[PDB]
Amino acid sequence: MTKVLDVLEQFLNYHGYLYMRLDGATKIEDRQILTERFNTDSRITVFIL
DNA sequence: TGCACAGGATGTATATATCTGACACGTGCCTGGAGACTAGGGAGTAATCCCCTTGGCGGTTAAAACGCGGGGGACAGCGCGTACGTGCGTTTAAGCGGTGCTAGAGCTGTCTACGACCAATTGAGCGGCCTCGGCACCGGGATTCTCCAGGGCG
Repeated sequence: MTKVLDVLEQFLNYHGYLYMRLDGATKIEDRQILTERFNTDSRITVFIL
């Protein structure tokens, strides 16, 4: 359920990590970019889907 | 001579007998009130089936919702003048009293077409079905149609 996603964002934001969320509420243009951004070497530890 | 008075000669509200109009009461013939027989139309039930819901997750889209620029159109202010508002005298014609009529309005027998009421047939009209040619939606392309920037012109 999507109601866990916002709570998980408030948690990951509480502990201060670098994350990116991908779900049905995003657009098509921000999808592939958030993908390649995670695949390439970066500081993002967790990727929410 | 100038003056007050006693009585007639006219008004005038005042009180009395008199003329319509409308409320009030006493009838009798077309109405209602009521009694009995028929019966089909209304109250009641047994499936039924059939479309209409129950509850809520997500993903995504098209429609709803908000936000700012400003352009033009609503809108306040104000002067003008002629178009009705207001006030006179002069006229044509309706109101109304009264009249001689009639021709059409209005209540009543005859019968006779002629439509109300009831069996027998059916065929034209209604439930069921399954197709295809007209219809729905959109590309291609030409056509028009409005928006904006000089500039030749004030």
